[PDB]
Amino acid sequence: GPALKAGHEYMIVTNYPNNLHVVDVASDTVYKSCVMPDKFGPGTAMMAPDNRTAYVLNNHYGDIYGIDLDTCKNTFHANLSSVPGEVGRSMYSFAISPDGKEVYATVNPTQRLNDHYVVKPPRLEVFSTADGLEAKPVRTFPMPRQVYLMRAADDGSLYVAGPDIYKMDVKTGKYTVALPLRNWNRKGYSAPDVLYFWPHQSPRHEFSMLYTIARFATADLLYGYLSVDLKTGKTHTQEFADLTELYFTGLRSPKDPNQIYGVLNRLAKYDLKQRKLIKAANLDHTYYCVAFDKKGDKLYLGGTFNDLAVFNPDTLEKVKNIKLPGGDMSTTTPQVFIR
Amino acid sequence: AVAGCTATTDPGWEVDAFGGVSSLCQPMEADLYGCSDPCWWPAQVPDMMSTYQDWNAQASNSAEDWRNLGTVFPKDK
Amino acid sequence: EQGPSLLQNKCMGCHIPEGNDTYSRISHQRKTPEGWLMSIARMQVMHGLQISDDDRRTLVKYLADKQGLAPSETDGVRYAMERRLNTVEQFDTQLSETCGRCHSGARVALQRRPAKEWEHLVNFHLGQWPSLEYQAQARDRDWLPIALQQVVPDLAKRYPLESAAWAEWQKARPKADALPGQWAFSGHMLAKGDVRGVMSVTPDQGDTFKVEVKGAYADGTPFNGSGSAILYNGYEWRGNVKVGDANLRQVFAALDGEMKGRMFEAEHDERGLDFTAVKEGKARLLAVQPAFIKAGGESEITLVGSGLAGKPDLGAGVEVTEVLEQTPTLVRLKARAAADAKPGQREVAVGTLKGVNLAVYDKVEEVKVVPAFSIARIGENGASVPKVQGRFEAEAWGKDANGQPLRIGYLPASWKVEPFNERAVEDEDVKFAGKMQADGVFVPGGAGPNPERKMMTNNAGNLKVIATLADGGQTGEGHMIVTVQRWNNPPLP
Ligand code: HEC
Ligand code: HEC
Ligand SMILES: *NNc1ccc([N+](=O)[O-])cc1
Ligand code: NI
Repeated sequence: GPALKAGHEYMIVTNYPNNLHVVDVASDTVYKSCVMPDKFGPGTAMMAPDNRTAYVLNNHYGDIYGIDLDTCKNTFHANLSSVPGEVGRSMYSFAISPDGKEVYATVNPTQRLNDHYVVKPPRLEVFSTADGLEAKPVRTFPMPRQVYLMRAADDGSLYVAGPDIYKMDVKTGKYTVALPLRNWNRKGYSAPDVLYFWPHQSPRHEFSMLYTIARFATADLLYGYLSVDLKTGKTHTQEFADLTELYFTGLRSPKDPNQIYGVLNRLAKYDLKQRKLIKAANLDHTYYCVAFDKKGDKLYLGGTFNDLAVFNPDTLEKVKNIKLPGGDMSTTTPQVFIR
Repeated sequence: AVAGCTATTDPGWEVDAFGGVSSLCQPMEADLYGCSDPCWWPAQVPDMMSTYQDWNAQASNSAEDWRNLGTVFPKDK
Repeated sequence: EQGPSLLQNKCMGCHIPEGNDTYSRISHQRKTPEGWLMSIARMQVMHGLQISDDDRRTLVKYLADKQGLAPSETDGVRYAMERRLNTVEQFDTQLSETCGRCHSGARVALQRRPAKEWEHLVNFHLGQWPSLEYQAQARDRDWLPIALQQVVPDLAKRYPLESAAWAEWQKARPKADALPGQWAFSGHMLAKGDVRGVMSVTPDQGDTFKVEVKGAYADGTPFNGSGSAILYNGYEWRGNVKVGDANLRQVFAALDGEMKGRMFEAEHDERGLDFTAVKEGKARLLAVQPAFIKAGGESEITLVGSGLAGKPDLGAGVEVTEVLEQTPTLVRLKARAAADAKPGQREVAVGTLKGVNLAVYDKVEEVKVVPAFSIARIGENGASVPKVQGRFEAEAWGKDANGQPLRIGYLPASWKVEPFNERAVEDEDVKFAGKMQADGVFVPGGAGPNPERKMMTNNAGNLKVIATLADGGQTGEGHMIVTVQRWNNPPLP
């Protein structure tokens, strides 16, 4: 339909039936809608470096699609079950190269035979975006189990979230532990717990995730923040509050990095420095994923139902709601970019 | 924990980690497909990732069409 | 058809023939009747198996008899088949975390498989639900290696395909013709009361029967019905008796002229009664209803059992003031305990028949709510699932003449609901969660989001169930959580 406008800020979110919607951030209204091929699930999308093509993990975690936002055209498609006799699934594990020429995805395959299943070792499959609608693995490497979110750094390295966060060379497949989580043998503390399926393409250009950790049933529950600077590769972690309630996602304000907003049943604003809750807000319902616009002048709440909540980050009050056509956003991740 | 409930509290389905119902989806429907899409609670909530892929066909908007969600066991008759 | 030809015509192709009516996977596992129905049900849902309800019933029966569990192999985990979903399971941590965090650990314990079959099962889980290893109590460890290297060998050791029990059972297993006859029964429905009567079991085609329940509750409400039943593996009794306006399923273990189990509503498994029956031809004293008598009290007491003959003696201090009725399966009399009667249990007797105890008490010291913890669930209101009620009973305790604790029984009480915590007060759970009736039955609210509540949340609640005895006003406390529905509900939890 209408092509996106240069200089204009936009937000993509996927909706249940099987829609990809473009929201004009300035007017807080749906710019256009695209119907995606096949079936929805999880609907997780990320913008390619061209600020024009969105790559989506869909069709029940078994296929990746490239969609041109200016035309809604399906320009790319990689099925994750290229190996004979196996069904491959991706646990939100996919990333786009810095130049946008390759797509990576770790496939947890299962060989399905006549009377039994055999779970096979995971593998990273590389696809060339030039291959169109019949893209097949151009390179594959072995991967450890329990791998989920991945983000390609500027120098082409791939930060892989698994038992520990790894730094992987996409040419050789060799990887090292960039940030120990499970094997973070920190005294006085337990191992951290990380449940994160929202690959935020935030203004800060970082791969961030929230985690909980017990500090020694006596243990003191705390919330922490992890981050990998995608420009420099600099890793950082830090507890910012005693856990009083749960939060699914959390983002640092691009306006004031010392403030972190978490959300689930309440939207909470925290002071990183002081490790103190500065303000909390009650919601109309549970919200999964936060999203900040470029300036950090707005905060969108997505996920769950079919409506985005627009908040003023300073007052921490809902300004309005963007009702999306169709149904539930579910585990979708609202993505902001400048066309 | 009860024999008829889940012990996987992320935040859980029929009881949260804290042993109450406050950390759960409010309303539960807000966290229904987040539970169904990746089969987080397969024994209680039906998987759409693998087993019951068209479960929410008549209920894309769970906030308004939750009544259309059916039970999945192939009962006699 | 016959079991063997259906096995081939319907399972072959996917399951390899191994000779003489045996197939891959199928002939290397032993499960309960509902376990077999669940496996075939998964074949339909997951693998597209096309099979009628009738042929399915035929295969379940065949497989349940050929490859079932010995009675002793079901010991302690029968609550699952009996649909006792409020049961707090007690298994080791490895089994609970690895295998009992989704469904019950009992679903595992009700199966017997060699290590390779336990291994195939682990691969199936991670293969059918890839998210499994990223979930709580899974993402914190190397789930697959632990499951295959530690869990499989343990499961194979604890629940093996071959056992002495199964061996002897195949030889000592009785036929269905040992069940027909009259059966005196006693029971109790939580929040309703005692029940007693006679169940007439007459034969029918093969291992099926016609059933007739004649009886009543302690309050006088009738308990008369008709239905049928099938017997699996020589002891697994499954029946359906239409009692009044409700179809009640019977899940009993029939052994040595005695049936023990539970009878619940087909559609509501929280609404059921404990059930014990004794076959005619053996003198047994089943129960005393009520099982208590207050000192200085007048009370109509009825004795249930089989082959009851002689004179009733209710122990020292209890006076049988008049035998209102005395049949061989029911003796209802009027009794009077002296205000001087010493508190404690009394061995009851009808002639020379002993077996049940009668508690004489003076005052109630302690009150316990039963169940102490339970889950109620919202339902209906247009939804595809029914409401799951909270049903309670106040258990009275006192002390006997020897200063020892005395369990008196289930005494009449007044019931109310209070917020369990500060959070429940804030959200007004007591106002939305449902209604606690005077009889101890809690009816949860309707399903769906509630516009009237904060965050338009459901009619869920965290409640404290308070019982206050009518006899003295002594209170007791229980904990009830009213939660959301579940749409996947197989025969076994
Ligand atoms: C420990 C590793 C586990 C053992 C042993 C078993 N399970 Fe499970 N399981 C799950 C589902 C969703 C089902 C069936 C679908 C449904 O209930 O609607 C099952 C089923 C079984 C069965 C039945 C097998 C058959 O009929 O052939 C057995 C014997 C069994 N499971 C054993 C889900 C889960 C799950 C949550 C993600 C976990 C961690 C487990 N099961 C673990 C075990
Ligand atoms: C092909 C489409 C199938 C038909 C027809 C039947 N079964 Fe099956 N079965 C099939 C697969 C791919 C598997 C393995 C994965 C799984 O779902 O478990 C099975 C497995 C079984 C098992 C083992 C279950 C376990 O938990 O270990 C049993 C007991 C079984 N199948 C029984 C069975 C019967 C009795 C069938 C005839 C009606 C039948 N299967 C048909 C695939 C297929
Ligand atoms: N237990 N529900 C649940 C919903 C969604 C996510 N998630 O999107 O990561 C996790 C859990
Ligand atoms: Ni007390």
